Amino acid sequence: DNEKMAALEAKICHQIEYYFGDFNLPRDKFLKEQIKLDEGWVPLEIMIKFNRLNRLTTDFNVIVEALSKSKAELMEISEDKTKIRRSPSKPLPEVTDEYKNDVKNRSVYIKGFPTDATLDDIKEWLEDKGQVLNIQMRRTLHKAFKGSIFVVFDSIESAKKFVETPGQKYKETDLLILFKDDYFAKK
RNA sequence: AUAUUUU
Repeated sequence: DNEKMAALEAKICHQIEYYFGDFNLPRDKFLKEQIKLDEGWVPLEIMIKFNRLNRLTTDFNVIVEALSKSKAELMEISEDKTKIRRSPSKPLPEVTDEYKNDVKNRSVYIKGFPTDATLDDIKEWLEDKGQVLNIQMRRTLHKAFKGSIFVVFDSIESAKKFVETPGQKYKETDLLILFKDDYFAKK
């Protein structure tokens, strides 16, 4: 049972580390604004408004507990424990031609998921194919899931491996997997 | 409707 508490805390850490991570932060208008207010610090009162974290827990003490154990050590907790921020010692990487070129080469296109599949279904299916840093579910202008996604792996090596494996299926349904740039070339 | 939500 104590195991479940560890699991919840590992998920809380992962979710918050995603919001403040290299992939999401540079594209997060709302969050980039909060960060400019009090030297990076964002009150837990605000953090609780984040749906995904909300679903995990809205309790400040749990969140702080979870973060204080994080292995990533990306986040910093204030003394009064009412706010958190990305460590000033882990600044965002400079987005150079090279950085972007590397990102594109680590991005994959996958088609074949059912329209009702959720980010959680997809995340679970992916925890066995390499370290994923971002999952983008492709939706219509009105937010309807198209069944296709873009995935960004931790490195071009893990992405290459994944794209190389031919017999992949989701809940025993065939899947079309290509490198993201290759997908655009065809389309 | 910045009432932005993997905010």
